[PDB]
Amino acid sequence: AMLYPILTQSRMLIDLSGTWRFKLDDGSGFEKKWYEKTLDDAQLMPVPSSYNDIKESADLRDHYGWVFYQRDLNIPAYLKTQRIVLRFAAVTHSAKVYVNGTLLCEHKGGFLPFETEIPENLIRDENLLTVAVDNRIDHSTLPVGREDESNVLSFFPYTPTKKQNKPNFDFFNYCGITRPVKLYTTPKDAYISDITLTSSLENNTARINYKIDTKGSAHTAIGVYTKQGVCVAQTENTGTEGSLTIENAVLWEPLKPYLYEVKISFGEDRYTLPYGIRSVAVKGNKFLINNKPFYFKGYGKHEDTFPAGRGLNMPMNAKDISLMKWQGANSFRTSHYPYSEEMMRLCDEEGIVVIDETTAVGVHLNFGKRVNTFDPIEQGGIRTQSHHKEVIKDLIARDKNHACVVMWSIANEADTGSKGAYEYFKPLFDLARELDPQKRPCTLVSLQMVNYKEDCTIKLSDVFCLNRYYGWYTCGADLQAAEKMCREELEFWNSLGKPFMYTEYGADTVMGLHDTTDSMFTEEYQVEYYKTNHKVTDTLDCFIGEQVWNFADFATSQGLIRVQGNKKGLFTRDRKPKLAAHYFKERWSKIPDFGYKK
Amino acid sequence: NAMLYPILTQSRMLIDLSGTWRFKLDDGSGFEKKWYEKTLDDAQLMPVPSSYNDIKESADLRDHYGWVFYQRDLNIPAYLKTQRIVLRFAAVTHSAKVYVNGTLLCEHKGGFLPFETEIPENLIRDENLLTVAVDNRIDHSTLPVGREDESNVLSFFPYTPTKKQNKPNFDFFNYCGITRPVKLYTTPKDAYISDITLTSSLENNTARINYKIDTKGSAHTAIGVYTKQGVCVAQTENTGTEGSLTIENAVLWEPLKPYLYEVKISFGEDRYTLPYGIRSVAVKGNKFLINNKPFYFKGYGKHEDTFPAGRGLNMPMNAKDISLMKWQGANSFRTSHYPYSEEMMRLCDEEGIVVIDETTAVGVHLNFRVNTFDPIEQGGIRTQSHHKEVIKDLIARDKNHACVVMWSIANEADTGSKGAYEYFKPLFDLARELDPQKRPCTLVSLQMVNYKEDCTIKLSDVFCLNRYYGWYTCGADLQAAEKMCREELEFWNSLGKPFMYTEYGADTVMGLHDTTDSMFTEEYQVEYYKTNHKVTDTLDCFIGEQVWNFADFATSQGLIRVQGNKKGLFTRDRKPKLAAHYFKERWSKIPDFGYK
Ligand SMILES: O=C(O)c1cn(C2CC2)c2cc(N3C=CN([C@@H]4O[C@H](C(=O)O)[C@@H](O)[C@H](O)[C@H]4O)CC3)c(F)cc2c1=O
Ligand SMILES: O=C(O)c1cn(C2CC2)c2cc(N3C=CN([C@@H]4O[C@H](C(=O)O)[C@@H](O)[C@H](O)[C@H]4O)CC3)c(F)cc2c1=O
Repeated sequence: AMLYPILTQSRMLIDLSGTWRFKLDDGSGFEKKWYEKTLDDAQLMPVPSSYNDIKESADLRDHYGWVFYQRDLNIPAYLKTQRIVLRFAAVTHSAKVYVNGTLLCEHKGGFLPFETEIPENLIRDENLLTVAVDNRIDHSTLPVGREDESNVLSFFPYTPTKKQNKPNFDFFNYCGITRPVKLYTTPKDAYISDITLTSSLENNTARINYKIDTKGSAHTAIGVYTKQGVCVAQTENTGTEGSLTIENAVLWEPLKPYLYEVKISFGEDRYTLPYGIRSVAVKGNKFLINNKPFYFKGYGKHEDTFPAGRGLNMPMNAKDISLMKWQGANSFRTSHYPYSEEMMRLCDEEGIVVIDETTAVGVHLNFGKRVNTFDPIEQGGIRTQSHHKEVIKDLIARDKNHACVVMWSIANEADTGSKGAYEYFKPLFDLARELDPQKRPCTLVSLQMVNYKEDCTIKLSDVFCLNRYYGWYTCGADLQAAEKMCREELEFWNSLGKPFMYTEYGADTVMGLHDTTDSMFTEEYQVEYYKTNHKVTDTLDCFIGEQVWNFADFATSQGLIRVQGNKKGLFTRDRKPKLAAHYFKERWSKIPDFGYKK
Repeated sequence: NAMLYPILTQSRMLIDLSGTWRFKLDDGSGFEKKWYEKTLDDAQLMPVPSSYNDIKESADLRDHYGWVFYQRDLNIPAYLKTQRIVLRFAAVTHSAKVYVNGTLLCEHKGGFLPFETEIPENLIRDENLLTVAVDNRIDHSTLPVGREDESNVLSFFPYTPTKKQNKPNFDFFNYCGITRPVKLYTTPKDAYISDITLTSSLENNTARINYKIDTKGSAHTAIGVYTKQGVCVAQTENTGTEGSLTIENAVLWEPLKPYLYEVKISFGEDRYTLPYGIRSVAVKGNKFLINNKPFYFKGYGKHEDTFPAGRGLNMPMNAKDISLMKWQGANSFRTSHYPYSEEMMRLCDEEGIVVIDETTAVGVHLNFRVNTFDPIEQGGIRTQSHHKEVIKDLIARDKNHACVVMWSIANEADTGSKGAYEYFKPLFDLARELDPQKRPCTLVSLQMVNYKEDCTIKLSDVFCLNRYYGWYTCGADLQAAEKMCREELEFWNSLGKPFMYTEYGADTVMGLHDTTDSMFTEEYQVEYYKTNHKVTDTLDCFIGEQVWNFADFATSQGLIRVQGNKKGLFTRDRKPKLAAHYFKERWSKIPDFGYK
């Protein structure tokens, strides 16, 4: 369980972000136990941030292995009366946390939070907090790294100077303490550890079913307040499970959010949770939000800004939401990893719909004998399923109460058209459906493949989410051919009668390149590419959404097809609109959020 | 007045209140209707810390005139009330009124320096609302100065504006809001440290730290000095308020080779740790001496300016900017044209970057017929009183920084006109009185036809010149620029005191090129700098070069501003122009010490 740390009448919240000490591992940092003493001959590194782009050093940017972060932690002794917790919102990719040279916890997985109590007996007058951070990726990590020194994106072979991470995905491997580190407290004896809300609409009355997980013995009380502060439901001494009702409930709607304040108390412990009331259901070829047929308009994003890389950037989060409202979007996907809680909470407050995605990109070993992706671990297949289950558990545990989250994406462009794929994914879908109290739709995001009718998403998903590049990776500069090949395939998907959508489609576009005559990489070609795709999708009644690749240009590994990163953004990396951004502002201004295809 | 940087200690809580706050533009009725007494209704959400102007896509927000209201909930543990509870605002631009529940706690004027207020415990209810009203208006009484007609500082045909707008008397965009973090911190109620003053004495081959510890209440004082590894190298218990400690084996703080001791102070239960670099600064003859060695400034005037936060604290960019300056071979910058965040100052102490620390005094000029320094009752500028408070507050905040080597009293005031000396004499006197280290003081000189009457000559320890030979004069005639540059700078050189460029540059749009001198091109920017250097490299009293600017930055709109000021060596997103590589090469051949 992972409630978002907040300041309450019972909970201290102390942010440890700022300038920390930082040192690259030279192969001896664990042997010489650097975590037992002040880091020596070190740099300084801002926290939170990815550390790859902060300096000017290729050796820093392309480091392979561990680094050590460290700061002093001199906390008031008064807090020893409370329970003291160190919360790491995200550390990419794996972490070992030491206080005063004692290992307190380890974590695997770069994009979900973890915490540990500091034992009171470990706290001195002055303390050292050391975080060791591993950036290595392989066939057992999510995201998947290649183990063969080849590039996912050479014409003549060469021996690399140093060993480097080789991503099996198309985005730069930004690592470090990506999101805030905070110290918080709760009472020692009795405290709230999790909160689970679900809702049901009976005419204009909402029934909110709650389960409040707690530690210790005390009495649980829950209260529901309007934005303006009026109590509208209250029940006392309810224990763990229970329900309550709101008369004339204001529903949470895309672009028209409404959040109630849910105040929980358990003994001395107090926690407030914002909560929007809304329903999600797939019915026929319809994606129903509040029982109305939704049409997705938006993007796959990345958490990517300069110079922090993947690091939390709160002004840019507000800027990006403001740009999506300017453009007329209503939704995005968290490609390809869970985003910060601060973004998710802002989406709840601003009314932006989210497809929440796990970290499972690169689950594909065929993107001295040939190997199948989903062969036995013994026979060389991918080793990600056990961690994949943990990521699903933790993602839903973190984000289950968000009104903005309407669909879970189990993986991006895994090898779903090969043998064994169904056997790998069926337990993960079953896991997602078992653990989400709201029972939201589940999808996997489908790689473009020649044997698309063989994609196991057909057996598993509530919505078929397709990544397709008709006019870019195929039919490049032949948009007539693109239109015919797009129609041939999408008519197949449309004939299945279930809702389907684009979760990626686009064309690399360098701002400032132009031509009136179709030419790839120009601003005009981006627009023509999209016009050609919309000629097809606009005629298909099961096509219920368009999310472009990408919201904005972002950093990737180096390669002959990556023009200083991925250039498929509608916006540049500094959020400036290309021609196609204005095209979509016009297009989305004429398409309603509901009832476009009714 | 005393403004210790808030830190987490054994006796002090530190609660950061940054995040998403509610935000509402005032419509003229915000105070009349007492908006601060309830939740803001029909409000937006705004990140804190940040400037608010560029977060949305609204021109009316960006160009808003007057007040806005920020607000958040503040539900804190009651056991905090056993401590002294303090609300610290690191910066609110330009003026603030702070309310807790219905109650006005404080009001502040000056948009770039911290202020704080105790929260009386009788006011803290179970649930609390914190409201901050922020005024963005500028006039002849604010620093920085706003114009009080419809004039733009940057028009061919006259027109009536749709709405009233601030008219800056300065070349940067009027970014406003809760610029820097808002934090809640605590100290012991009954005995606590209010200020710490440290100075260094290097005479007789013996390095000593002199301390003076300001307290409230009655208790015993102790001070210890610790190396970076944590070895105690001097300590004394039950000490007086003032005293000295000898540091054997002292390592000096040097430009690009920082060393910071940790100075831990105890007073009763209170504990405060202050990083401290030991170094000397002095002007002797025509030399700027750091640790008794002749320094040559290499660097920039900067701005706090990033997209989309505007003036807002951006700590990843701070670290990126220092990395770029070390990559380029710079050793210094000036806080143009306002105090920067404490986070930047502290990072500069850590990284060995030398800082010229400047007040908010830009626009002190009414004639870019009433003269600037006429009597206030005849229309003269009305800033002198606030100018003293800013100097007091700036020195109180930054006095212990080793990186700060020089105070800049104003940028481009009307210092060649009648009355300037009398306006500035008390301010120089004040800065010298208040700085325990007695660092050099200057004002940054506007380019001016009667430069021999610049009152900087009568006041300043270092003459700091803003000159644009080859841009605002002699544009595209660099041979004439060289001659005009040499004529004036030989005058300055003949005075025998240290002098330097604090600004020089040429607007340069990345991607515009020409092998033949053409303004706005990347090549012209290089040639502009080559021409100036042809002259400055021959003048033995010229002890420093700070370009205008480190990076492109936002300004008001006008016919000569190409989406802001384009004189950066880097772009707004920190990419090097041709001239940035030119300077990396040049500054790699110029030593920090002993160039001239
Ligand atoms: O996708 C990859 O990996 C490779 C791709 N291409 C493509 C043709 C670009 C390679 C080409 C190779 N030839 C290399 C040099 N030729 C000269 O070079 C100029 C240029 O290419 O700039 C042309 O303009 C000149 O006309 C021509 O004389 C071109 C072709 C090659 F050896 C390897 C690759 C790859 O490995
Ligand atoms: O349209 C024109 O003809 C002129 C226009 N302007 C104004 C800026 C519109 C002039 C301004 C002059 N001063 C104004 C600012 N001083 C420093 O210059 C930087 C910069 O301007 O780049 C600013 O950013 C720094 O903050 C500031 O310290 C330089 C001297 C001048 F001498 C001549 C002109 C013109 O001639």
